[PDB]
Amino acid sequence: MDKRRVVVTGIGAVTPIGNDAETSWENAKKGVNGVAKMTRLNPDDFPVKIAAELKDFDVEKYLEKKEARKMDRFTHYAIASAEMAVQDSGLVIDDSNANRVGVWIGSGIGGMETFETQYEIFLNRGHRRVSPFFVPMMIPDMGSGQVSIRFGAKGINSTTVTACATATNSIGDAFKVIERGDADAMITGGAEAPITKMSLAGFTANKALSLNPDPETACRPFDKDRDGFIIGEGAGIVILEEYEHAKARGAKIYAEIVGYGATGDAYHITAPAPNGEGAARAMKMAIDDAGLTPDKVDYINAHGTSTPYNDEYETQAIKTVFGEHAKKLAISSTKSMTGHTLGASGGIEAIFALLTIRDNIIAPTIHLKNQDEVCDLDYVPNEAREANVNVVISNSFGFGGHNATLVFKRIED
Repeated sequence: MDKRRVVVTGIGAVTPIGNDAETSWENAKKGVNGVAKMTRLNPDDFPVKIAAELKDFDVEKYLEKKEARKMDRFTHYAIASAEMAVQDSGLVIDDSNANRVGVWIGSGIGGMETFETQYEIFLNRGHRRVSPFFVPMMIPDMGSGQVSIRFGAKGINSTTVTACATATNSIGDAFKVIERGDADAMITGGAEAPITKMSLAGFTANKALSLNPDPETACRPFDKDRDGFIIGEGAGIVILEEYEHAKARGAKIYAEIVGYGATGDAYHITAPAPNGEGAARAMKMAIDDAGLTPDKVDYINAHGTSTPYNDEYETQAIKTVFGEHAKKLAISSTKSMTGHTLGASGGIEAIFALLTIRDNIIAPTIHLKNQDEVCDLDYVPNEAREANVNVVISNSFGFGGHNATLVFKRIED
């Protein structure tokens, strides 16, 4: 097995700070806050009053009204992001190569809004009324299913569901498909539309969400006063592509994907393991996969949920893996701006990590005002920073004990 090299040739995203990847990243560098008073639901009806919503997203740029009604919102986001990514990549999928192009897009909770709506119909009007398209619309693999059909991609069509790590695992899994020679390109990432009444009820019952109603201070990763995550929505998709294939067609290359690590806490269903034990192993595995020593990493895009346990445990895991180098590298949580997008977070964040390499500029952790005595590394608080960044990692340490890290490196043939 001669491992193939794999590069990123296309990006696409819809996020609370932009309806395309470039606008999202331009806003990230500017420290734009995507958290605001909730509008998707009536904030009077919930203990949580804020959320990070897509602003003015227009699904009709992608789908006719008839088609869109047959898809949950999370699938709208997957479709729009995949479309922008495929277009961005310039990759042409036709009869000659369709078998070699696959799809690996995850969602953490899938079509929650559809289940709510359809269940209420069931209760009120009975079983006959339930839509023929209920099951497909709700299941988390409908992102992959619809994207495969839309672009004619006939290679592996799969979906990984790992909560917060959903998109990070999905991209790594797609990376491994190409690495072992089983595809030449993969449309991959994650998509989530979790701003629904049941989703909020659940995370609130679990005490996972900050109840701070001030959009200006609620989400503050690594801050001494952080008290829980802020829910967000969106999707991030990349086109992964075998290196020779990309070069042959003259593809633009964002970076090489070089490492994938994934481990389990085996600790608790919602609480992360003390000291970031599992997270540490995931990062170490990812850099080992890339054949890099820890000192090679320049930037970590942190899971950065803004929970008391996560941000501290993640800091501890970083110290564990990077030792003397932990204080030398730079870290940021862009969740400080996008909120926690759940399953889609790894996709959005991989894109930010990639564009950090392109622009040699690191997006800030915003709202970092009160230094935590335990979280004492360099979080690039408040303002963007110019830095020579050649190697980046992106962390997702999700509920369910799912740990995943990806490593990207500046392209050098």
